[PDB]
Parts: sequence; structure tokens; C-alpha cells
Amino acid sequence: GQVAPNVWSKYFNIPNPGLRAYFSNVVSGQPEVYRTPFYKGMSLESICDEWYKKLVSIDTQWPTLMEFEDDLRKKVGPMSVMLPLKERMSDIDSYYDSISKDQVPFDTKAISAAKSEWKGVSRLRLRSEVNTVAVMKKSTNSGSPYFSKRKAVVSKTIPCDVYMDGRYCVMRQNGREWSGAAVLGWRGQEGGPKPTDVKQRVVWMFPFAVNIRELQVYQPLILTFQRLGLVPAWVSMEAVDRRITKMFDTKGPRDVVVCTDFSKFDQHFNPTCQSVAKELLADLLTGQEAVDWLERVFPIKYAIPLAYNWGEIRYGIHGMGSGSGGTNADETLVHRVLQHEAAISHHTTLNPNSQCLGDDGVLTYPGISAEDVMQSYSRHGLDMNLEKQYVSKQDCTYLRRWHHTDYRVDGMCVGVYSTMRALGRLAMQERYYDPDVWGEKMVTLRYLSIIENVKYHPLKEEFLDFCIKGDKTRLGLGIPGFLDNIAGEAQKGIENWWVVQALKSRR
Repeated sequence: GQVAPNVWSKYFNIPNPGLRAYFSNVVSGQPEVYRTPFYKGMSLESICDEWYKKLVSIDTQWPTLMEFEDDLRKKVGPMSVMLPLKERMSDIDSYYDSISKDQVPFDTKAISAAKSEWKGVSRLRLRSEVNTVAVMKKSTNSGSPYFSKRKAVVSKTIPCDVYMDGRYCVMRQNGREWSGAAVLGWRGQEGGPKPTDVKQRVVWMFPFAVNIRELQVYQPLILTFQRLGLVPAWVSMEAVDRRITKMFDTKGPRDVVVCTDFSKFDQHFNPTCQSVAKELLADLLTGQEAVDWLERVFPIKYAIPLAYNWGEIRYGIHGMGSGSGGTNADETLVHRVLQHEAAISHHTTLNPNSQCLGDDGVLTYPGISAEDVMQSYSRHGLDMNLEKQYVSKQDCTYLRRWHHTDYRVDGMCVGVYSTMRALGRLAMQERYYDPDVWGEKMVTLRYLSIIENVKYHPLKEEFLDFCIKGDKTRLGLGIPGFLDNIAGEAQKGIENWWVVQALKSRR
């Protein structure tokens, strides 16, 4: 994969000490387990064991909630252990090798069914690069070529034009021509109590110029879908819960709900899947600028080179570059086609209160079974382990929340987040920040964002009292002014969070 130094400098603005440090850390990895101050002096097991003594009280009335909690308890553990590059090469290979599995075309009727859900919608037009940049996150890394904060390089980036030229990504940026490459990034996810259990997620950190061009379509798309409520997970967890409720209200009395799961969905998002995304987008879009975007920009996330070490670049087509501006959009649109196709393949109609988001789905239709869904999806070159599908007539899991037809608050099947998963995240963090340089307010803000997830758990009040006891600052109760100025401290919808209201009530 190695390129000459004066070829590397056509992909990145050189010199760049920050980029140099970055790839050194990629090569070395980060072996330390980062433990927060939460219940300092106690192990993760002891924290979990102590809370479990009280959690277990729900097993009699909500035994499937206990099963859900027990399941996620097995994943509790470190999140910070990042393996060296030498031990992640298979993770990279997967993106290139997984798209060539046997893959059959999609049913044309299912594609029509998906399009029909947005009949009459205002067709999308590209936003301008300037307007798009204005609403983007500009704290994030600009990727190739400057590898700085976006905010710092806007004037050097736009106007921009990006396109594939054979295996190369050409990026014209305000008078410069660069060669584009994603940068290999990393995220850790808990997968068990040992340091070797940490899930090694690959992140494709895209060039700012590519993300701008992509978001000229995906930004207005997501906004339109949000306002129409077509993808509830893009709106809120309360919108998700409302649709879960309707799914239970309108499902076949004899039918199960199926909660699906994909192995390495991004990696398997092959050219057959890509062409379906392109067809749906072409339906949604209007204008000549859109025609050009579909031919020039849309394919980049499936073909952009990958810079995985200093001076090392990999080329060729691959699955979804996890990190594209359309990562979630392309996948969610195509996932909805998959759901329609499963129903249509069994001579019926998808219950439209079924839902999907990226690789996560929950659905029902007359006579549905998990193995039928698995067969209907997998024939397109997608990987699924039947053992990880979940089936029930009375409950479901979606976006790591449990719902039950008999567990309703003001008539909604609200989503219950695992307190066990919450405890693991309170105790373990993905990245180290020195609190001498960064402060304890940010620790507390992280705690609150985790705890807020359990706002519908039957034991949330006991859980909060348990968490308060683990925090020196008592979740901000011990930080003068903090709770009263929490939106502000957050900047330096949180004021409306349940956990904030619950803490203030304990004053």
C-alpha cells in the first residue's frame, strides 16, 4: 500500500504533525482500560452485582425485561482498548471482500412499494455548498487533505467538486486539486468484561469536501423525512415508541414481531444494494444538479481510497464507508425496501408501522417468520445469524430498547433502556480526558446523557439513587449552579431531560 512521500502529499497537506501522531497511534493501538471515577474503589462486577440485587425485583412481572437486561449485562466491560493496526487488517479487508458474496436483484415491486410511501412529498433539491456547510458540524475533523477542524479550513475547501476518476477520488477545492482518501478511524464498543472483548469498530473519516457534496442531498433529505415522520428514529425516541405502539395495535393477532440483526451490514452493502439506494434517491430528487450528483458524488462512499497508515493507501470498491454523510440514509432507504420485499415475497403487505434505521429493524406482516425474513434479506449478499434474530408476539427490542405491549405509559409502548448497559457505560469510558485540563463538569454531563436513557425503566428512581451514591459530585447536585444552568454548561434539550428533573426534585 505504500506511496512515495510526494504522492502522500497530494492526499494530505504536508507537513502535518497532528496527522503524523494520528497514524502512530493507529499503528500502536491503545491498550489501557479507562475507568471513570464512578464508584471509585469498586470493580465493575461489584457495581453491577449490587444493582442486580434490586433489578431482579422486576423478574416476576417483566421476565422478558430481565432477559433483555441479562443479555446486555454480558456485554458490560471496557470500551477503550484499541488494537494495533496489525490486528485490525481483517476488519479493513471485510469492507473490500464482503461485497462480492452471491447477490440477487431486488424485487421491482418492493422498490415501488418503498417509493409509494413518499408519494406527494416535495421532491428534494440540492442545497448549496455554502448553506450546507453553514449547518454542518464544524468541530469535526476535516479529514483529507488538511486533517484539521472543519471550521479552520472552510475557506480553503469550498467551492469544491469531487468525483471518482478510475480508482482515484479527485477533489477540486477552491483552486487546488487534491487526491481524496478516507482516513482509518476507530471506535470502541463494549463486548464483554475483558480488555480483549472490546469491539473494534472501523470508522471511515471522510474528506470535508466529499462530506459537503454528499450532504447537499442528505441534509435536505433527512430534514424532509423528519418533518414527515417517515423514519421515526431520525426524529426522537418518542416518535419511535409511538410507531412501536401502532405496530402492536395493528399486527396480526396470530403473528410475531421480528427484530432483525445484520452481521457487518456496512461491509456487505454491495453494488446491488447501492443501485437500489441510487434508484430511490433518483425518485426523491429533481433537477439537473441532482442528475450530476447521482453520477459523480453518490458512488464515492462505496469507492473512496482508504489511508490506513502514514504513506499507505488502499484502493478499489468496497461496502459502505462507515462515516459517509449518507451512511445512515442509503442504508435506511434500502432496508425499508428489504422489509417490503419480505412481505411481498410471501404474498402480503408490510405493516407500515414496521421500522428500520441503518442495520436495525423491527417488522411484522401476515405469516412472518424470522427464517423467512432472513432468507429474503440474505439472498442480496447480506449476512445474518439466525440465532441473533429475535421473535415475540408481545415484546420487541429495537435500538437497544425493550418494548412490551403491556408496558405502556400514557398509552405508549415506551422504550426501556438497560440499566445494566447504563452502569457499564457510567463505569467505563472510550477515551481518556485529563480532568486537570478538562474539568469534572464534562464527566457529569456524560453521566447524565447515559442515565437519561433509562427514563422509562420501571426502576429508574432506584437506579438514579444508586447512581447518585457512586458520584462524588452526586450527578451535579454537588456542583453549585450546575443543574440550574445546565443548558449553558452543556454549551460551554438537556434542560428538559427527565434525569435533570429527577435530580432537581431531590434538592
